[PDB]
Amino acid sequence: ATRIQAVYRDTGVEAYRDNPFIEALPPLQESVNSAASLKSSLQLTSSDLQKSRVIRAHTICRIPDDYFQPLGTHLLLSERISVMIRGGYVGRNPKTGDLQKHLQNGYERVQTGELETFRFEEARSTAQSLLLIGCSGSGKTTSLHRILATYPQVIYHRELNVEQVVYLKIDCSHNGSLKEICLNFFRALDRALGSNYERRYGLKRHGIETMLALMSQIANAHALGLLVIDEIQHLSRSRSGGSQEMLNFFVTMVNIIGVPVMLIGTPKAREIFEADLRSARRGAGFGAIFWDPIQQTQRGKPNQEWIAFTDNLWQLQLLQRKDALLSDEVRDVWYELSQGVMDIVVKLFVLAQLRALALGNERITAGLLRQVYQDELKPVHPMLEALRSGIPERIARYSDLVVPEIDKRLIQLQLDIAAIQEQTPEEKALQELDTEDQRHLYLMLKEDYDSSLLIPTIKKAFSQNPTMTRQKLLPLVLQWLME
Amino acid sequence: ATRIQAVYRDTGVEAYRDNPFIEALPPLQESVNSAASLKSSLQLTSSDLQKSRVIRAHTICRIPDDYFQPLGTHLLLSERISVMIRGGYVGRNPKTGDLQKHLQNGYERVQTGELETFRFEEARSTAQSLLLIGCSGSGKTTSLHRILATYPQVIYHRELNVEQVVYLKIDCSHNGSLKEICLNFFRALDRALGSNYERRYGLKRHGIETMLALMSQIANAHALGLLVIDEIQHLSRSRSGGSQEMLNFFVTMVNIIGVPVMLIGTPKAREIFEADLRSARRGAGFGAIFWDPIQQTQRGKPNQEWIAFTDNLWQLQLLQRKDALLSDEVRDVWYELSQGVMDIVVKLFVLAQLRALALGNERITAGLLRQVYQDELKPVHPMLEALRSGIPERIARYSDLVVPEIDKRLIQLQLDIAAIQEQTPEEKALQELDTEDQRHLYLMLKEDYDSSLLIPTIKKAFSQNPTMTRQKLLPLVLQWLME
Amino acid sequence: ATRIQAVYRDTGVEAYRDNPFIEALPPLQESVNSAASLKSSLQLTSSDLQKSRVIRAHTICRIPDDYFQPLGTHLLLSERISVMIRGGYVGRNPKTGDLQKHLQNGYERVQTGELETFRFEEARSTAQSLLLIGCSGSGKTTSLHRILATYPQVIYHRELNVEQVVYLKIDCSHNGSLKEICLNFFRALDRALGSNYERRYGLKRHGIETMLALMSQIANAHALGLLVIDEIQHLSRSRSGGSQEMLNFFVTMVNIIGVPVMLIGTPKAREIFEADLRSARRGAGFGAIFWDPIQQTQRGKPNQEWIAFTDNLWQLQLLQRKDALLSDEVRDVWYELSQGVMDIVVKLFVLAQLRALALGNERITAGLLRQVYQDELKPVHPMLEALRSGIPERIARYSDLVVPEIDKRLIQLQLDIAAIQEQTPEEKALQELDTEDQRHLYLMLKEDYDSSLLIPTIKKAFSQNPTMTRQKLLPLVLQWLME
Amino acid sequence: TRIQAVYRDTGVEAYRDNPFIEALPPLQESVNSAASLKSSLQLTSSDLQKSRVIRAHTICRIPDDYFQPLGTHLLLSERISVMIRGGYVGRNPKTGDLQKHLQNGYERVQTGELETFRFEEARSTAQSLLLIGCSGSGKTTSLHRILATYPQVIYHRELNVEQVVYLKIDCSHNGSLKEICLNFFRALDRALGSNYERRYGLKRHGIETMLALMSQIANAHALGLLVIDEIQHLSRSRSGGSQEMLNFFVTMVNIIGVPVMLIGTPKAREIFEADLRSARRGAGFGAIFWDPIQQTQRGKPNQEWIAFTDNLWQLQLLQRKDALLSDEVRDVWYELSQGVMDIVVKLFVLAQLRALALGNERITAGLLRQVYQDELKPVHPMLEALRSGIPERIARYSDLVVPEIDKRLIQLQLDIAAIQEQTPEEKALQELDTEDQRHLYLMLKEDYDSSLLIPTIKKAFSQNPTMTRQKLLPLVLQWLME
Ligand SMILES: Nc1ncnc2c1ncn2[C@@H]1O[C@H](COP(=O)(O)OP(=O)(O)O)[C@@H](O)[C@H]1O
Ligand SMILES: Nc1ncnc2c1ncn2[C@@H]1O[C@H](COP(=O)(O)OP(=O)(O)O)[C@@H](O)[C@H]1O
Ligand SMILES: Nc1ncnc2c1ncn2[C@@H]1O[C@H](COP(=O)(O)OP(=O)(O)O)[C@@H](O)[C@H]1O
Ligand SMILES: Nc1ncnc2c1ncn2[C@@H]1O[C@H](COP(=O)(O)OP(=O)(O)O)[C@@H](O)[C@H]1O
Ligand SMILES: [Mg+2]
Ligand SMILES: [Mg+2]
Ligand SMILES: [Mg+2]
Ligand SMILES: [Mg+2]
Repeated sequence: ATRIQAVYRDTGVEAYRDNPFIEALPPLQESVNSAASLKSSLQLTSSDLQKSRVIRAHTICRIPDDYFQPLGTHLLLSERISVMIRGGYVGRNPKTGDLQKHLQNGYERVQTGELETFRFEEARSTAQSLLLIGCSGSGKTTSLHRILATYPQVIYHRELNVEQVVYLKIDCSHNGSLKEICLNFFRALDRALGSNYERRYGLKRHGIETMLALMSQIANAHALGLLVIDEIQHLSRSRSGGSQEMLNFFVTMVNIIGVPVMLIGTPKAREIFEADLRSARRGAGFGAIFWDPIQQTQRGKPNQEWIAFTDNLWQLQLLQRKDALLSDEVRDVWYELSQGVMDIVVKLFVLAQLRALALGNERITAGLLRQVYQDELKPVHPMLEALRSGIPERIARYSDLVVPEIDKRLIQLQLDIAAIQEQTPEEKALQELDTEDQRHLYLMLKEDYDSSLLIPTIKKAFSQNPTMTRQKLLPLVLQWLME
Repeated sequence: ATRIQAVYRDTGVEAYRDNPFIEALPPLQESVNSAASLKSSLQLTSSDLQKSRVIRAHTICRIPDDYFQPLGTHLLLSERISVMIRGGYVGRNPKTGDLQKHLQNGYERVQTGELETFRFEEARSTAQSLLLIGCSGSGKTTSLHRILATYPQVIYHRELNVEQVVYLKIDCSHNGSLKEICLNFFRALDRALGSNYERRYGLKRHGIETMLALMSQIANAHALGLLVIDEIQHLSRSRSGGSQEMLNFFVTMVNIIGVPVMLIGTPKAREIFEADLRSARRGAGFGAIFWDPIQQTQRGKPNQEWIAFTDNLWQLQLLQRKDALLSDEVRDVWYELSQGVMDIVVKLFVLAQLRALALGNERITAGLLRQVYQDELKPVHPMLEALRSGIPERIARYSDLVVPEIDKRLIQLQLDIAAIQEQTPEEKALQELDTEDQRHLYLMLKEDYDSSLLIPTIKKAFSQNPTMTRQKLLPLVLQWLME
Repeated sequence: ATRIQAVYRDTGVEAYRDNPFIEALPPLQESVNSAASLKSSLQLTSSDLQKSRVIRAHTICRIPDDYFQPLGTHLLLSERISVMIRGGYVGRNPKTGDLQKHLQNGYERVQTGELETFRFEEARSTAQSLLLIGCSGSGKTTSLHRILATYPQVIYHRELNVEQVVYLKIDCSHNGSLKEICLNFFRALDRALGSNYERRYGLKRHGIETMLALMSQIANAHALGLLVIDEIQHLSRSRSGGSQEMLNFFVTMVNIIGVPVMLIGTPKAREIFEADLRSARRGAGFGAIFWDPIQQTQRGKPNQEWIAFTDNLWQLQLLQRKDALLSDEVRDVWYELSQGVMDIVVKLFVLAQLRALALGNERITAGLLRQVYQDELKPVHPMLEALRSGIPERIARYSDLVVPEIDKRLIQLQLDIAAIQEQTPEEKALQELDTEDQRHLYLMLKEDYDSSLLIPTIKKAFSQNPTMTRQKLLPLVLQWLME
Repeated sequence: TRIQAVYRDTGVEAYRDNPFIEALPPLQESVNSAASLKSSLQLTSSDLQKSRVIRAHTICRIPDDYFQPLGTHLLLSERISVMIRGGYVGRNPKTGDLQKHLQNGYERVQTGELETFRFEEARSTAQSLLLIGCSGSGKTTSLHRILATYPQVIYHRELNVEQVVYLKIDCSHNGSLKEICLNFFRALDRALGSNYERRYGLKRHGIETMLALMSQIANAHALGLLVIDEIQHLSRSRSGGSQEMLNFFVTMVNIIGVPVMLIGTPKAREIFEADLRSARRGAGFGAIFWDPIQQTQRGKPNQEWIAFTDNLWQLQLLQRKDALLSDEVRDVWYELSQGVMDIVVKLFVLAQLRALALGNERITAGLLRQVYQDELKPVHPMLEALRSGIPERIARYSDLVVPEIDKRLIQLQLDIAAIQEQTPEEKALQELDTEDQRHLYLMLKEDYDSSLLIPTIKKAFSQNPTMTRQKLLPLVLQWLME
């Protein structure tokens, strides 16, 4: 964001009494009511129903990028992230103007023997950590770019010159080499503040240890609040080095830097972080958070969350004919097919809608859902089979599965509907004619007479009189044409 | 591109309310079917092919330069242009204060208590920089130079003192460097405005980083709508820093200016952006639409696009003894020799027609098309056969291949056609005929009967009316000759 | 941040005619009476002698910051500021055109018969730059902040859409660098106008030359009159660079911006510009106005400015036992203890009364001046010894010291002067009298006649005739006193 | 000055198809060549009745904006025009496809048809002009205004050449020969927009490497001239002597074209007065010597001196302005100044600047003598050297210049402005002679309106000669009553 100037509020918690950093943040919110703040959806009216199908295709393909329904887990995630972001500023207070005289007076008093004991310097260290482990397509990056986004970004302080970089989010590289996770940090920080940390610290040839030590020198001047490392699966066990080297790099990174680093990954990456007790102890600073796909029934009774989700997204459909009441057969087959993962349901919506408005029909049917499932979900069937089987031993084997290049498929469907339109009514007059002899006659007789009687008279002459040659058609055609 | 005084009206959507520069744009409601209104096609007359081979040659020569068939994909591109020009400027409203003022006011509201939770979402609306990628010769330049032509370049405002440059078309010159793109951006802006800036800006003391800021100042000053950086394929990657640094230049350029920008390139130039767009990030920007050649069959059915295009080009040829219909074998050879790209299609059709006129046999078939392809279209053979091969790696190898100086070859062959002096029977038919009016009688009554028994009987029996209509003269020829 | 609408007033000078930036400025014709309109002083009443000691001390505390004496140097500085500001605008006339069009037209004419001769010079007016050099404490800042406050800061034109920023001021800080001045430019511009230039064009990654170009074009987008840089001494000689690099940067800054730029410097800062000041060329500019301390000995006669200043300041005293007429010795001694630096003139005068209010008798004597000099003038002892020595090198090298933290000393003196329990005969004589006005007769008559029987006589007279003023009573009060 | 090129033909046969010469201002005859240099101040009649500070400010700008072209500026303008327009004929881009012509000549010369041919490669040397004259005679203000008729830069559309018509270089107060090659780049990247200083003028390069780098740049841009000014300011011990400073301006024959110009004092011509080498190359196009104006060249006084004196007289800003110049004042100028340009205008400016301070408001010969003896003290020996007429003394004292007279003008302006404070009511204090009167007034001013304090105290001291301070007060109050 931009340099939002600080406006101070007094948090009721005693431990945050004097910090400008904690008091410049948005106020504490109730965790029960904080879930409703994330909700967002598109706006629909009755006027847009009767519109060209290209604009409708655009406004229904924008659904997955602008629809977000808060779930049960969002409240816990928001609470944990708030505690992490506001609990790492206690030992990093800036206002210590009266420290020298206090410490010197205590030193004199304990030196003369008047005082029994005194504590000169204590500042607290070690950085908390948390991991958010879940399967791909479960909304770990859609729901964490909103909970983390209700906060501001870089905040300037008028009295000091420190700018409080509230958060920073980096993604791991495909090759996963550790020299690029320590190098994406500089670019992600440059794109926020607007500096040249890359040229000064990255292009220069420093070792991994030196480049890791320089990170804590620019993560201390600008009071970083959080550092989230995403797509840890790509870095996990790629061409980066040994597993011991990876684990020790993460341990040393958590130790050196003073900010609450968070890790996100697929359950395949759980095994490396449970390698030794040191890494498990450091990573599980606030326990662990695991994300489970939605079940159709909570405990025997049907899931209220499932009904609410596939009603609040059901009512977002844009079709000529749409029934408000959703049948239970569609719901049952939908839980059978999509298995509850959040990424596949919205893709099923958009794909089925595009195919329906391209094939002419204006209703979505369970048969259409099955057809789309067999048509354009081929790469994800191993993952969905693992989910539906209920055997978790090899779920992590296929948990990395993503639909490849689905966006280009969406663009191809949009191109197909745009190029197919609804019909070609201007060429229906030519479509009435079925013989090439009649086509020839119309072609030569196009300029002679108006097109109003070119089709009907020729068609009647060719139909009422069954067979003849091409040459003898024209005199009878003109004889009919005069009257 | 002249000076039009701004006139205001009401928009279809309230989201663009009261913005002066958006309102001054041409209205959106009247363009119900812009594809039909953009269909430019030269129409031949009944008797323009009158003993004048020069006129026919000029008419055929004008076809590659003055033929435009709008497909259904151009409707999608027009919709994207409209969305990008009308939805990416809502932030820069001169009536309101600024985005920063709104963000700070919302922060004050949420800190005080009036507003519950402000969403610091870095409000930028769409602001997506489309990446238009297609094979060379597909018609991208000729499509964006005509769809972006119903918009006046400079709409004027009298209330303020700002000139609105609605669109600016930048063409990257051959063997270009990374500085001359900014230089000719300035040149095009001066040409479209009339105020020089290169004298005080285009000085070699400044570096490329300074030119970017000087560009950003002018861009924010005039509130320009779109920027199109065309022909990235023609630049030189040797003089510049390289592919890795030009990507940095591009991302800095799109990020700093803040206006929507579109890039036009070849699949070979995709290699520059492969490192960025292939990364899984919906927030990374650089959205793309792929220009694919139209195919004969998709899912086993013949596409009507090829049929319509071939028919439309078929009715616009001038040949004395042409065949009215296009054979299935002829279309099969067309697809086997062109494979979908359109630039080779029009040049091949024109060259085949003129060669058939020149060599004395006028009927385009597999043999004549094969001869003209083996005689003139040999330099373009590699890529045409490569697209039939269909290997994606092979296409980008020779994607840049364009036939050299084909306009010079066109003028040379036009000069060469004048070398013929032999007389064809239609010359005798049109020379032994006296008057201007009766000339089309031979043209439209040649198929049924031969001229030797045609002309005497009809010239004797035309004496029913001294001023007979050429339109009304059909029946006598057929009815009085079979007797 | 003043926001005044412009109104156009005609100017009598021929060269100034028809220019809409110079007519909105305050009229030149009023300069005759505006030359000496800056006089200001505190007002003292005879009733302020009988008021309480602490509030008298508070009144004396405000002597330095509300007393101003116009000298001969302020006249010259005001004339030069007026000329520079109003003559740097003649070139930039937005109603007829710029320089380049005129030069091109003149060259076109001289290439033909018309306009036999032309002068290819520039109406640059030397781009006036003033290097105001003087010893610290001479009173430069608090005169440039009083002769530049008469002009409205932001004159806004409504026919056009530009804000005529008549003057903009840049200040310096401790241990400054070259880039800090450039950022302070945008800081001051945002403080004045209220725009947001700093956040979107004051990024940390920009170099000096890019920042210089950005400054040059932004200061021309808004009509700017003057760029004043104050306290160039505080720039650091180590972190920014050597003497040559600062000189080169300042020369580049003056040359590229275009508007007149004024510089405020100390004799040590003159060492930076020794090279260009020695170059006897006035085309570039860098004319120097030399501040000097107030020198009594002028052409073998005390400077009438010194006598006027010292008498005006001496009438501003509040003492119960004050001496009426200044003696030659008492003024002379604090002349050699003042050295003409006027900063340590008003400081000594305001400290003398505050110390004498507690040291004993209430009279400004030479001894208390001497003890103040030996006690609280320690930092500027070598300042003044260099000044009395008269060696140019010693006075040049020994400058910049400013007697830090006078405020704490003054307030401590007020707290200490509060706690005096003893009442002098002057103060205890008050309680015997009753009305506050009637002590005026006592003050007029205490020194010349014995007061012990005088004050009963005052009671007698006022009690005998209550309802008459002091002036009516005075002759009869005297005749009762003596006769 | 990036002026685009417009070509006009010229009457000379040698400038037929030359872009560089035809893109220049047209040839101007001898008559109107001097009228374009003239400049004078306006000084309308409304300026006479003004404030003294603004009038002194206007007076302190007469030398800056007053130029009277004499009879010796026309010759210099003509020679500069010939020098600029004659050094381009060998550098013109008017060359067709010479390869075919040269090959044809080569094939024809060896078969006996043509006896001889000419395969030309290089032509012409650098013309040098040695303009030397006494310091203070005006060799720079009479050169800037002559060069100000030509545009500095010209841009050609068909080609890609920026014809930098001239370039002026200044020498430092104590500089070697290595500080003349840095000034070239530092002035060329200012005349144009470039960065030659940080690219070519490094520290590693020697004198010869930079002197050879200058030629490539002076031929990339068709540099029409190069003026080196104040050779006198070079130090003869930091450079090498009079044989490494004489050889350095002779080795500037290797610079292609660019007809250089050298300006110096008759004591800096001792560098070139060691041989004919720079008496031939340096005097390759003449050697013009400035001569101060002589009052009587013939029996009749010359027109130059009287015209200059009159046209300087008409710019007086004085309330009591003398209508006509008198003969005695003119003779005083000629005796005191001896014809030096920098001294006549300086005497006039300082005289009418002191007239304001002393309040006389008239220019007198005694005032001229006073200001000459007061201010122009260091440049006396030059004046007696000129008066005696011995060339040795004149050459010995030809670097004498007034040191830092701008500062002296600043204190003069300050002194004029310091007088301006005059207040009528303080004439009471002037009337307030007796200290007892001051004591009485300071006490009694607040009691009664200050209007009648003056007459009351004046009457009190007039009627009674002496009395104690105490008894004066009842009588003063009695007078205030009546
Ligand atoms: N609660 C939700 N409601 C609606 N859509 C969701 C929800 N959670 C996730 N999605 C959708 O899932 C899609 C992909 O999420 P993604 O970023 O791939 O998560 P992850 O990276 O953890 O797999 C997003 O486009 C988003 O629209
Ligand atoms: N809609 C269209 N109808 C017919 N021909 C077209 C159409 N669009 C493009 N073309 C053909 O494409 C050719 C120009 O292609 P061009 O725009 O240069 O491709 P690129 O932008 O890849 O270089 C023209 O000769 C034209 O005949
Ligand atoms: N002409 C003046 N009239 C009245 N006070 C002055 C004058 N010049 C200086 N002063 C006093 O000197 C004090 C310090 O001046 P300062 O701003 O430090 O000057 P500088 O910045 O040139 O050192 C101010 O408090 C001011 O009251
Ligand atoms: N022909 C002239 N007419 C009027 N003033 C002149 C003339 N020549 C010189 N001056 C005055 O002499 C002053 C200094 O001359 P300058 O050329 O600097 O001396 P030098 O030739 O020694 O460098 C200039 O300010 C100018 O006003
Ligand atoms: Mg993810
Ligand atoms: Mg193109
Ligand atoms: Mg100051
Ligand atoms: Mg000189």
